[PDB]
Amino acid sequence: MFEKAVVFGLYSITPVHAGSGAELSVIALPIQRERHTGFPVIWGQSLKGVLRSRFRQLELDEKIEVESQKWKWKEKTKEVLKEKADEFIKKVEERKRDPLLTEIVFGPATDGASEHAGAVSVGDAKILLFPVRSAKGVFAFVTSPIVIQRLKEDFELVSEIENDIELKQILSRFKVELSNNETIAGNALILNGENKVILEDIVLKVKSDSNVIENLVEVLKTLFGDNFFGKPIESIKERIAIVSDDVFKSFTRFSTEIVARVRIDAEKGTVARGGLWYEEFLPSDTLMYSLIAVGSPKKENLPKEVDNTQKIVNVLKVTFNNAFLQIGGDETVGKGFVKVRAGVLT
Amino acid sequence: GKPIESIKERIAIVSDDVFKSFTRFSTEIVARVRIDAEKGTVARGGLWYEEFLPSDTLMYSLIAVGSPKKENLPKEVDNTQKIVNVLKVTFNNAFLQIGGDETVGKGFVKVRAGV
Amino acid sequence: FEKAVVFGLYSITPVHAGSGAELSVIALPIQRERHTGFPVIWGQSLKGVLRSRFRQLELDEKIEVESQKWKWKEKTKEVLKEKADEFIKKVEERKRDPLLTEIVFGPATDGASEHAGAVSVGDAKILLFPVRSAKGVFAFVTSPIVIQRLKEDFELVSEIENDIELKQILSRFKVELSNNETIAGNALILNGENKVILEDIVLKVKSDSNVIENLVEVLKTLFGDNFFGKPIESIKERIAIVSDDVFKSFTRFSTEIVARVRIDAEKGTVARGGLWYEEFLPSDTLMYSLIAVGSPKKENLPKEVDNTQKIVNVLKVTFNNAFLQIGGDETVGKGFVKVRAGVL
Amino acid sequence: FADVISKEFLHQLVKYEAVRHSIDKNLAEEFQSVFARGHQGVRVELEGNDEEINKYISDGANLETFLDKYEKAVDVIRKQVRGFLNLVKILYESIR
Amino acid sequence: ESVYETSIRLHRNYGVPYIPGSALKGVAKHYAFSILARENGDEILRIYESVKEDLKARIAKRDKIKKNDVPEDYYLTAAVIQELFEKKFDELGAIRNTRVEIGDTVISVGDIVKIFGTQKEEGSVIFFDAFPTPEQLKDKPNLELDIMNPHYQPYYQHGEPPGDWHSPNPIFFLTVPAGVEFTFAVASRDLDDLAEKAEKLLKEALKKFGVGAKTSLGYGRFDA
Amino acid sequence: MDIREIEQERASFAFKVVSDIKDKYSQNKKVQGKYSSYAEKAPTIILNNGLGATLAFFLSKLEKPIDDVDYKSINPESFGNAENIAYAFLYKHLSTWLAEGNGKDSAFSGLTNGEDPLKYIMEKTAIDVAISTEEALSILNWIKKFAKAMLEE
Amino acid sequence: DIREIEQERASFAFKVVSDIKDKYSQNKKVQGKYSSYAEKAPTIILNNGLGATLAFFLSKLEKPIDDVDYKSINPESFGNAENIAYAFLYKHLSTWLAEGNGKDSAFSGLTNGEDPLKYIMEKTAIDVAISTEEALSILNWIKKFAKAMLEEE
RNA sequence: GAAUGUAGUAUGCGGUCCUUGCGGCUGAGA
Repeated sequence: MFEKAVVFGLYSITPVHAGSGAELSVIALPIQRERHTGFPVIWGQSLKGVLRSRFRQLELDEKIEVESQKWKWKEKTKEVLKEKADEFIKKVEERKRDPLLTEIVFGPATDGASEHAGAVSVGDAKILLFPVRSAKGVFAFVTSPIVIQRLKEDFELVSEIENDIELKQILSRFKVELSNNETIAGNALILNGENKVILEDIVLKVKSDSNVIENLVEVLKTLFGDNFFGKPIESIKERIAIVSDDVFKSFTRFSTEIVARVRIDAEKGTVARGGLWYEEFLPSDTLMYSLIAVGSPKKENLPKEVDNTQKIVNVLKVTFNNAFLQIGGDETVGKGFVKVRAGVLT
Repeated sequence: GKPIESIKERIAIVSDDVFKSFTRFSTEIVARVRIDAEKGTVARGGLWYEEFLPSDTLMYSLIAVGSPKKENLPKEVDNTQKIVNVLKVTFNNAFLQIGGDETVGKGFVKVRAGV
Repeated sequence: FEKAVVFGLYSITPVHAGSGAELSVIALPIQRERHTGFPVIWGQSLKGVLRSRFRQLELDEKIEVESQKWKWKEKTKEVLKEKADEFIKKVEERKRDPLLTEIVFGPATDGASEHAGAVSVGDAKILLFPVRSAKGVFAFVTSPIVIQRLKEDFELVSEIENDIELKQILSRFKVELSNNETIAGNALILNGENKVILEDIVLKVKSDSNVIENLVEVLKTLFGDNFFGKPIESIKERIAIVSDDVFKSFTRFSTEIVARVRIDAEKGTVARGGLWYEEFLPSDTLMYSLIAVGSPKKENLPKEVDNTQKIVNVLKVTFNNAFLQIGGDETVGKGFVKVRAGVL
Repeated sequence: FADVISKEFLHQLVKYEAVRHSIDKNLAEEFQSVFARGHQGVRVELEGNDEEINKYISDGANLETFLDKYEKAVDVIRKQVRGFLNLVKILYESIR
Repeated sequence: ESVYETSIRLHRNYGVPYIPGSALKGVAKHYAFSILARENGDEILRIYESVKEDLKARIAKRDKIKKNDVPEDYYLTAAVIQELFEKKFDELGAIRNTRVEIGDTVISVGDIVKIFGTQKEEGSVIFFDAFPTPEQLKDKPNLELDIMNPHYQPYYQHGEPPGDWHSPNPIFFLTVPAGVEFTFAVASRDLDDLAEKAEKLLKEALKKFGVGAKTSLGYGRFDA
Repeated sequence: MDIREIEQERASFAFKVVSDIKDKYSQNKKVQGKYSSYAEKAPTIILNNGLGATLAFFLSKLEKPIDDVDYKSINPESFGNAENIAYAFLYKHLSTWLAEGNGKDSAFSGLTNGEDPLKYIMEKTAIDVAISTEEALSILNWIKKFAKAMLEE
Repeated sequence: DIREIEQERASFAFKVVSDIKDKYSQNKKVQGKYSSYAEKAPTIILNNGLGATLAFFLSKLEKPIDDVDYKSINPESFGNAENIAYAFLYKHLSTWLAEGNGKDSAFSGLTNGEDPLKYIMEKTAIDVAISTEEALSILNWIKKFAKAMLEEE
C-alpha cells in the first residue's frame, strides 16, 4: 500500500524536550523513551503534528513550490472542487478545515475525519548518533551495533517497499562486534600515545579497524549528501565513536540534560513557595532519523502535479530539505529547534 | 533480518506471574493531546492515553487451510497443498500494517511464514 | 515565527548564571551545556529577567510604543472594557501580569491556558570569551565550533525571515586549526615571534586576514558600529580564534572563582564552615541569543501590537543599550550586562 | 497507585495528590474529605465466597475495626478505592 | 589560597586592585551591627533573652564547657543582633521602631533590614564594587609592598617561651598604598531614600570600621 | 516478585521513614522543612553526578568524624543544626533501603546484600551501580511524595 | 565488565583517607592539617595551575625540583605535622595522576610513565588541562572523604 | 452456515534569597 519511502534526518540545534505525560514520576518531566530499551525517541504522532502544522502554514502563506512552480491552494480549490468550493474555503478561513495539499498528504481535519486518510505515514524518530562529552575534543558522536542493526533493518523496509536490491546491499558488509571495554573512535578523540578515549567517565580501549567508521560515514552521505547539516561530513568523521550496546545505553539514560527551572515571586524577589520543578532535555547536536512512508493519495479529484506518490514525494523533499522545525514544546524558552534534511536512498 | 545466534543469548524465561505482570505494565502507554492553533495551548478535554504493544514482539498465529469449494476453480488452486503455497509465498517477508495508527508509523510487522 | 531579533549580552560585571543542580570542586557552578561544557544561559532564565524588566517599565509607564507612551490602564480598559476593573484588580494584587507583558512574553502562571506567548527567547551561547594574554591584556577568544553554531543561527533567522542575502554573510568561513595554532590579530602576537600567549599556552600564529575580518564584519552588522562602548576596529586586532579543545579548556578554567565568607560578630573570624566558592562568568564576555517573534495569539489585540513587526520594534526600542541583571548575587553588584538589540 | 496502596498511607497519599492537583488548599481538603468518606462504601468481589464483608459495608458500622480483624483487608481497601475511582470516572464522563 | 601563601584582590582582566561589593555590603552590615549593639546593648537583650540564652548555650557547647560564663558584653550583643538579622528576621518587627544615629541622619532597624534583605526578602539596595579612578593610575603607584615580621612565632604556634630567640621569618603581602582614590556606588530598587541612607551608613562604615584585612590595625580606612 | 509488590514495599518503607521523622521531630519544623527540601533535591543530584557522588556529599555534612562508612552506626539526633540532622537522616534512609529494603521478611531485601551502598559503589561494577541508582531514584521519589504529603515547613 | 572512573576515584580517595586516619590516629594535628590542605588545594590549582601547586607542595617539603620522583618520597620521614600533611597530599595526587587506582583498575593513570610534575614540564597544554581536570576531581573526592571521616581543627 | 479515519503533553514559570577571605604575627637582632 506504500510505494515510496523517504528518510528524515533530524539534527538538534537546541535542547529538545519531547514531553511524556504518561509517566508516574514526580522527580522531573522526562522525555519519552523506548520503554523496552530506554533509548530516546520521538513518537510519530508528535513528529507528524509538527510536520502537518508547518506544511499547513506554508500552504496558507503560499510558499510551497510544486514541480518548480508556485502552488496556489485557493485557485486549485476551484479546479478541484468547483461547486461548493467557496463554502469549503470558508471552513479553512474559519480554521475548521485544512488546505488541499495538507489534507491530501497528512489527512483531513477532525471534522472531516471519515472523508479519507492522508498520503504519508510519519514513522518514529529513533536515535542514530548521541553526543557525549570526551576528554580529548569538545565531544563525540556515539552509536552502537544495536543502533546500526536498527538502521540496516530500516533499509530493508525501504528496499521491500520500492522492490530495490542495492538498498539491502548498503550495509550487508556491516558485521561489527564490540566488547564492553572496547570502542572504535576517530583520531580527534584518541588520547596521545595510549589508544584510549574517555567518554563521559568511562575509559575505553580503542579497537584497530577503520572500515567500520568509513562505511558508516558514507552511508550518511547517501541519505544526507556531503553537507552534514551545514558542515562537511569529513570534519565530523574524526569524532565518531562506536561503543558497546550496554555502554551506549548508559549514555542514553544518564547523559541527557537535566535543568532545574524555577519561578520567583516578583514582590518578595525570591523563589516562590513550591515553585520549583526540574525537566529533562535531549542534548543538542543529537542526530535522529525518521522514516516517512507515503502511498497513493486516497482522496480523488486531485491535480496532475500531485498525481502519484512520486509526485507527492518531490513536494515533501523540496519543502523540508534543510529546514528548521520545533519538535516538542518549550518554544517560548528556545528549546526544540532541529535541522531537517530529507532525501531518498539510491 | 537478524542473525539467529544473536537472539539465542537474549531469551529470559520467567515465572507465569512475572510474565503476566510484565505484559500488563511493560507496554508503552503513550499520552496524546490535540493542539488548537488559535491559542497554541491544548483543548479542554482533548487529552487521553493509549497503550501500544512494544516493538520486537515475536507473535505467531496458526493459519488453518482447507480445500476450497468446487466452483470451477482454476487448475492451480484445486487441492489444499496448492492453495497454501500461494499464501505462504506471497506473505513471507511481507510488511503489512495492523491496528489503527498507520499514519503515525504504528503497525508495520515483518511476517515469516513457516516453510 | 515571522521575525527574529538577535540579542547581544556583554557582561560589565561577572555573571553567575546559577545552575543549582550539581556539585563541583569549586562550588556553585554555572549552567553549561553538558556535552560541551561551554557556559550558556538557558532561555528560561534569560526570558525571566526580560519579562521582569518589561513588567516594571509597563507598571511605571515607561514603554515607548511607536514613539508613544503606553498607558496600560486605559489600553486594557479600551481593549477589555468588559472586565477592565476585574483584570486590573488581578494585576493590582500581582495575581496577573499587565496587558503588554502577557501579549509579548505570555500570560502569567495564573492564566496559563488562555493562550501562548508571542516570543521564543533562545538560549544565550558564548560568542567572545575574554582570556588573559601577555600583550593585549585580554583577547576575545572564539572557536570553530562557536562560529559553526553561529552559522546555523544565521541559517535559522534566514529561514524565518525568508532572506537568503543574510544566509551567506559568514558562509565563507572554514578553518581547521590544530591545538598549537591560532588566528589572532597583531596586538596579541609577541613582537619578533610568530607566537601568542593566552594565559597558559604558547600558540603559533596562523595567518589568514579574512577570517577575523569576516567575523568582525558580522558583529558590526549585528550590533552596529558601537561595540558596547568601544569601536569594533579598536578590538578587531584583539580577537583570537583557537582550536576546539583549547577553547573548551579556557572556559572550564578561566572562569572567575570567587571566595566568599560569612563573619560572625561573636568571634570576628570566619564562622564554622561559613566559607564557600562561587563561579562567575568573566567580565567583558559576549553572549548572543535570538529572540524569535511569532503572531500574537491574544484575542482583540490593539492596533499597535497586532502584527509581529510592531512587536519587534517595541522589543528593540526597549531592550537596546539597556542594563539587566542575570543570575544571582544581584545585591552585591554581580550579573550585570549591557544588552544590544540587533537585526540581521 | 490503587494496585499498590494500603490503609495506613491512604490518607497521606490522597492528601498529597489533592494538594498537588487542586487549585487551593480548601478545595484539596474538601476532595480529601469526600474521597475518604465516599470510598468506604464500595462493594467488593473477593476470590473467596465472602459476603460478610459486603454485609458490613452495606450499613456503616465497626467494619473499619472489623477490617483490622479481617485477614485480607488490603485487597478489600484496594478494590474499594479502585471501584470508587471507576464510578467517579463514570460520573465525570456523564456530566462532561 | 595562593602559592605565595598570600593574595590580593586583583581584577582578572586589567590586574588592578578593587573592593568586591560583597565586602562592602558585609562591612556595612557589621558596622550597623556594632552601632546597634553599642547604642541599645542591654535593651534588646531584655527583649530577646531567649535567643541570647540559646546563643550562650551554643557557645558553651562549642567552647569547652563554660556552662554559665557567657559574658553579657558587646560581643554577645553583636552576636545576638546578627542571629536576629540572619535567622530570626521576623522578630525584628518589634524593634523596627528603634532608630540609630549614623553620621547626621537617623536610620530605623526596619530600614536596615530592608536595606540588607533577609532569607525571605531580597535586599532593596545594590552594592556595586569599588574601583580606583584611572586618572591617578599613571602619576602615583596603585600598588605597593608591605612587611610581616612575626617574631616569637614558635611562641604563638608551638607554645615555646618568649624571649630573645626564635629568629623571625618575614614574608610580604601586596597592598594598595594610602591616598589612592576609589569610586563607590549604591543603587536602590524601591525607594531612593533607602539608597541615600545606605550610602551614608556605608560612608560612616568606611570612615570608622574600615574594610579589608587588618581592619583591627587601622588598615583600610577612608576619608573625604 | 512483580513490579507492583516492589512498589508496595517502596510505599510502605517511605511512609514508615517519613512518619518516623515526623513523629520524632514534630516540634522543630526547621528540620522537617530541611529534610523535605533535601529529599526533593536528592534524586536530581544523583542523576547529574551519580549515586556515589551524592552519597559522599551526604556523608560530608555530618560535622563529626566518622570511624568508617556505615549507615547503621549513624545517629542523627547527636548533631545540633537542622541541616546536619536532615542530611544524616536522608543518608541513613537511602542506605538502609539500598542495603536491606524493607527488612529481610519483606519481598524486597535490598540490592547491596547488607553492605554499605558507598562500599558497593566503591568495589562493584558499573551495571550494579546503575541498578542501585535507579532503585535510589525510585525510593527517593516515594520519600519525596510522602514528605510533601506530611512534613510541614 | 566495565567500571566507571568515578568508582576508581572513590576507591582511591577512601583508601588514602582511611590510610592516613589509621596510621596517624593519635596525631590530631596531622589529620586537621591534612584536611585543611586538601580543602585548600583545588583553589590553588585553579589559581596558579597544577604544576605550580605540585611544585609548591615540594617547596614546603624542602625537597628540590628536577628530583621529584614520587615513588622516592617517604612521607613519614618529615618531623613537622605540616610537612607530613603536605607530603601525604603530594604523594596521593602524584600517585593518582601517574598510576590511577592501579594497572588492573579501570583508571590506569594519565601520565603512566613518569612523575606528573615532569609531565607538566615537557608536554602540551591539552594534556595538562586533562591532568588538571583529573586532579580537581580526585581532590574533590579526597576532600569529601577527609571532611567526613577525618578530624578537623 | 456463509457474509477505521482525524489528534504536537502542551500553555504560563529567572536556581533564586540571606553570607566582609576574614583572624593572629616588631623589618627587627649586634
